[PDB]
Amino acid sequence: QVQLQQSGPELVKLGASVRISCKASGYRFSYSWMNWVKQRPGKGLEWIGRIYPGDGDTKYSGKFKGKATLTADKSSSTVYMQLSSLTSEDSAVYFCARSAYGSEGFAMDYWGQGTSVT
Amino acid sequence: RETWGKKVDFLLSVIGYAVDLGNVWRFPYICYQNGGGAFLLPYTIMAIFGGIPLFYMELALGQYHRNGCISIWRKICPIFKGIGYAICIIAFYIASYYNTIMAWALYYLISSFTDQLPWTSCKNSWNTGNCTNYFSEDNITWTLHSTSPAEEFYTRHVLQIHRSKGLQDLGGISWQLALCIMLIFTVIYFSIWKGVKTSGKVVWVTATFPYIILSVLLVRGATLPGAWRGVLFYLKPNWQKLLETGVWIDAAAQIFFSLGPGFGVLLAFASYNKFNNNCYQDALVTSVVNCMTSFVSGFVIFTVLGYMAEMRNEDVSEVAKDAGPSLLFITYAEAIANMPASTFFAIIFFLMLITLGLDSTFAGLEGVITAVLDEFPHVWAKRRERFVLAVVITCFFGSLVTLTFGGAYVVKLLEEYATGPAVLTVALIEAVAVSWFYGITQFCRDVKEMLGFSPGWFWRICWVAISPLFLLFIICSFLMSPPQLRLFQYNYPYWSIILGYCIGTSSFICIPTYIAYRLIITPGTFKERIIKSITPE
Amino acid sequence: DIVLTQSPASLAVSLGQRATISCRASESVDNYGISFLNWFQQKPGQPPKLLIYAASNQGSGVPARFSGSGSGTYFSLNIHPMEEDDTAVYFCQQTKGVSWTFGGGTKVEI
Ligand SMILES: *[C@@H]1O[C@H](CO)[C@@H](O[C@@H]2O[C@H](CO)[C@@H](O)[C@H](O)[C@H]2NC(C)=O)[C@H](O)[C@H]1NC(C)=O
Ligand SMILES: CC(C)CCC[C@@H](C)[C@H]1CC[C@H]2[C@@H]3CC=C4C[C@@H](O)CC[C@]4(C)[C@H]3CC[C@]12C
Ligand SMILES: CCCCCCCCCCCC
Ligand SMILES: CCCCCCCCCCCC
Ligand SMILES: CCCCCCCCCCCC
Ligand SMILES: CCCCCCCCCC
Ligand SMILES: CCCCCCC
Ligand SMILES: CCCCCCC
Ligand SMILES: CCCCCCC
Ligand SMILES: CCCCCCC
Ligand SMILES: CCCCCCC
Ligand SMILES: CCCCC
Repeated sequence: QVQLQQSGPELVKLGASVRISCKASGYRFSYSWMNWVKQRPGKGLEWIGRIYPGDGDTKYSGKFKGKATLTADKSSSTVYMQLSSLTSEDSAVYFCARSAYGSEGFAMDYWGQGTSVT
Repeated sequence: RETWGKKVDFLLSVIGYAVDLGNVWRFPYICYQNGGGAFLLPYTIMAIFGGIPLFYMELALGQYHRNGCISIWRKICPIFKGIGYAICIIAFYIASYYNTIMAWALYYLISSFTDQLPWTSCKNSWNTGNCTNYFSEDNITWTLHSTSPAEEFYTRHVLQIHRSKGLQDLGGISWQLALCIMLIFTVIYFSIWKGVKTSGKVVWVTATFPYIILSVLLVRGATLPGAWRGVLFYLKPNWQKLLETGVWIDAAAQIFFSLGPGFGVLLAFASYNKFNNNCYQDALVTSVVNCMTSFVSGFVIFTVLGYMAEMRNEDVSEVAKDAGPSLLFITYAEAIANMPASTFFAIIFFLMLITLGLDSTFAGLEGVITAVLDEFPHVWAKRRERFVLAVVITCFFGSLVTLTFGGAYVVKLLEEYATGPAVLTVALIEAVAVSWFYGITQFCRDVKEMLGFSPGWFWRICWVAISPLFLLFIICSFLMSPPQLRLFQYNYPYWSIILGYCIGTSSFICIPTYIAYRLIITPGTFKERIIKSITPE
Repeated sequence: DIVLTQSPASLAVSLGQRATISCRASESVDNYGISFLNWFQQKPGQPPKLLIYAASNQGSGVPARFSGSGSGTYFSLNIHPMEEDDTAVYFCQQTKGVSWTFGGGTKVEI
């Protein structure tokens, strides 16, 4: 069900690195994708990348492959997002969505609480 | 007329036509469907009794007459001349049904180029909910609607049946399959335009490749753990249900379609050279090598199926019970996905399929393109290239009916209706014209001194009673028992069954309507009419 | 990367009248007869909420007032006259491979 719990807020410094966790439970997470979005205060939504837990298939885009890395953990049923070279421009809140199946059009039905990384 | 030239090339072309992707598709599938082990024991004797006469007599008639396949009947029984148009229509239907499978195979070969083949895991274009078949440790929970990644790849990628609700509902366009069909037809035209020279030149280079691919696939499957349950299921006697409700009629139809007698192609190939002292040997060698190739194909199919069943820890029967054409394209797909030597085995297997299908459809189209030219001398004079272009045009136009439909429904309809009763009664009419109407005595008195041996005591008693008796029993049993259609949990309606029966009974009405035309153009009364019309020139 | 554009940017309609949301692009995202498009409901402070399945089917837990259709390049979001609480920004998401991009966003207010 809706159990995509995340961590609290982190601290951002010039040239730092943080880790955002996403505990997934209540469904077959080994066969469903895991999306990560970026939302700035007072701005729209921005896509970061997708990860497929179980096979390591990652498809990075949005000019974020140079500073973001997705890592899945089937044993702990968590999804990690590695951050690097943090700056006040990209310092914003990040969510943790879950894509739907193929016939459903891969719609982010279940969302997370949100990590206010500021 | 034209001469084959190299005897080795001729025999190699015959055996390359005998080996068929259609046979590789039908034989193991229907075998596993009807029970597996209870398919090979009552198989060899029926194969002999059904193909050996229909092959040897046809090859002998061709090498004796050497005037094509449509005009050859003018010197035997001009009343049955409609069998030429029957063979033409049947070959056209076979090509229309076969080009879609060829396009599927070539599209699979194209899509099997990436390092991450789309068979190990379902990608972002298929239902990941239904997609659950992954060999883990206590992670699978099969339900009443469990599918496979290969099943989804065959269903919602190349065929896209999810958009077609049945035969009564149309389907969407398939530009990829259209371009694949265009490329395949261009290759076929460029290979068949020149003539018998390129015919013999293209066959000998794509003849040993399917054999070596089959051998390497067999030696690879003989190593994977779990190849015992497959061969045990493939070699079970099962004498319980072969007496009355058996699969004997389907086995007969399958071996008939595999050896391909009466399809006009063998007659057209024998209609080139006299080929003295080698007809019987050629027929026997071709039939033996075709039976051995079919046996090896069934062996590797059941080996892969048993390996998959032992890896899944479940019976062999449940694996793809309803998937008719999808069986092969999911079983070998999962085999390549599970074997650590992927991205090469799938490529070589698809290339073997492409070569075999090319050889088969090329022989099938040649057996008509060299037979209609003898009936049309004004065309054969100059317009051979234009007639080849026109027959390719109409062939891919007929294939477009199944292409645009976006479903294997018409494919299965042509699979169990076109190459069944129509060609069956065509072979029956041919055998009747050869045995009853034409004198077997004068039919064999020449081949006796041509081959130096006596064909008596076997064919003198096989061509008259047992072969036509079996060939009529199969067709009357087929007409009595409706072969109910099933594909992808979709029962074909009574209107579809009626349409299949109608196309099956109309694919050979040309012979009786030509008989009626000849009877009405010939004046007089019945007795003198028949006695002066049945005159072998 | 395929970019999505939304229009208009703000819809200051009152209570009792319907509205339409447009999401255009060069695509033509139609693949296998499934229009790859998803509409979200993002409230200030709250995480987004899915509304439409494949731009043709309604989501789970969403009232029947939310609807929409379209095919190919043109996509519309025909929404029933909203209430005093249904005012929020809406985004259209293209899920066609291999990259996923979100829309601009409309200011649905009263
Ligand atoms: C597995 O596939 C089956 C289809 O065979 C799915 O079942 C269907 O569910 C949809 C939506 O609820 C219906 O429109 C169909 O009519 C159903 N078909 C049948 C045969 O029941 C099933 O939902 C799929 N399972 C998963 C987990 O994706
Ligand atoms: C180890 C095994 C599987 C490999 C051998 C495959 C066999 C069945 C196939 C592959 C090549 C085929 C041969 C190709 C060429 C010719 C020459 C021709 O004039 C007679 C048939 C003959 C002799 C074929 C007989 C069957 C053949 C030998
Ligand atoms: C599949 C095995 C086919 C074997 C064919 C043998 C034919 C023998 C004919 C003997 C005639 C005297
Ligand atoms: C990426 C495009 C690859 C195209 C490969 C075409 C291969 C055609 C083979 C034809 C065999 C008869
Ligand atoms: C998106 C995958 C497209 C695959 C197209 C295969 C056919 C390419 C043209 C081949 C011409 C011979
Ligand atoms: C040389 C051009 C031949 C054109 C043949 C067209 C046949 C159409 C059949 C429907
Ligand atoms: C609607 C068309 C039904 C028959 C298809 C094959 C000719
Ligand atoms: C999109 C339809 C293509 C038809 C091709 C006919 C040759
Ligand atoms: C020009 C003929 C090409 C045949 C290719 C067969 C694979
Ligand atoms: C170009 C559309 C052809 C439709 C054929 C339906 C059988
Ligand atoms: C409805 C398509 C034609 C059916 C003919 C049945 C004889
Ligand atoms: C693969 C195309 C070959 C044309 C001769």
